[PDB]
Amino acid sequence: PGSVVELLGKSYPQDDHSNLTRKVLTRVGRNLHNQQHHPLWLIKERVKEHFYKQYVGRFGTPLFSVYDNLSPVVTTWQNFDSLLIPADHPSRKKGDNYYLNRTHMLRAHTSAHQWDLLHAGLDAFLVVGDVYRRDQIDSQHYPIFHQLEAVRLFSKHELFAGIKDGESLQLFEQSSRSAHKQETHTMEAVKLVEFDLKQTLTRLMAHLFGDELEIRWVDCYFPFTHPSFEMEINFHGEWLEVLGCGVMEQQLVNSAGAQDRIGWAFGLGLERLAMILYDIPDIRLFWCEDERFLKQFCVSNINQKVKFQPLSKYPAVINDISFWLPSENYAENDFYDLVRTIGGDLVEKVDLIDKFVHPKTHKTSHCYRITYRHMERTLSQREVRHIHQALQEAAVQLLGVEGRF
Ligand SMILES: N[C@@H](Cc1cccc(O)c1)C(=O)O
Repeated sequence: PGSVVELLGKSYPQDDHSNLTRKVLTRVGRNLHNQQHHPLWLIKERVKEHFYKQYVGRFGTPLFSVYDNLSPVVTTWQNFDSLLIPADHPSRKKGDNYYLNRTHMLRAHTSAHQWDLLHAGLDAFLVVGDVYRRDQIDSQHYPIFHQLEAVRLFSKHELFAGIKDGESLQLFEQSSRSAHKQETHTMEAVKLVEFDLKQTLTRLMAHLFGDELEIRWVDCYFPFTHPSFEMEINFHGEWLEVLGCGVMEQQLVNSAGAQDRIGWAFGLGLERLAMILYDIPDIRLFWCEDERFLKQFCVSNINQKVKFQPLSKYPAVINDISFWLPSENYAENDFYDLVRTIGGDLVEKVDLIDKFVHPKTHKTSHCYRITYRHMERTLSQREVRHIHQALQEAAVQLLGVEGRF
């Protein structure tokens, strides 16, 4: 680690929270979602088209202003507080986030920009960006991914525009929160906003995958919406969630300066959708510069349905690695970072196969299985060996583990 961190021309005093690895710094600024012909970019464009064309189609729909080049550096106030996330909420753990320090971090979700954009008076906007999270390692997790956010506000008169005695209906009231609504909302209002959310997302999803796909709404919870849903798509026989969404917490919308609006919001994972839409097997492919992959996304128009042709799958080399955790100083995600650093994209997955306490010493023992498998070629036993030992050493030097091997 170190003393100061310097990012995009700015300086961050380091502290008890800071945990940014250099490997990750190097991805910042890369902006794949603004990269012409990259699948993430393509999805972004297609989503953008849907809203503009949905903005011409009907007098209802507003203009969504699009922000796809905001800096991923934000304050914990933006990323958490402004979205009502309690101080003790697990999503804040040092072990799950990349903190430049106590006050700044790499945003963990594009929702970190809602308050700012809404405070700026906006009513409908999209945000698209690289987000950052310390998580596990497998073909479906990567420390960096991309999200597309959408917020849409409604005025009273707009929401109830199409009815008889309309203006006698309201957005607000003071009842109690239930499973179906916030305390300061009318069920009349919540029902129409929720309908609008689902319909938009459904039309959109249907734009992207045609009238073929199986979706389902799932009731869930987020501190910044209520009610909230995850939308799942069935793919390869499994219900995968591809987005979060719901009716915006009114205190959020009020603290931004629009106490007269009711809104929905959603956040969708670009990679997660891309992998389903194009049958892309491993998240790592988004970052490889192999033409066998990238070329397949060069199309004349963003609607020219691409036919993703899987690359060959190469053989893996598997190596276990065990060791003793420092005396109460350790995070599983610490190790996964070290594996990202040393093994880079050579690593396909890391499983924590074994854990146990030694009676005599009270020390704890972790054993992990590392699957080395390169997306573009056969890995030689020799190269894996070297990498694996380097990992072994590094583990000891940096993580203060005792090489049990
Ligand atoms: N920010 C959440 C997804 C989400 C949920 C609800 C509303 C949003 O606008 C976005 C996440 O990253 O998981």
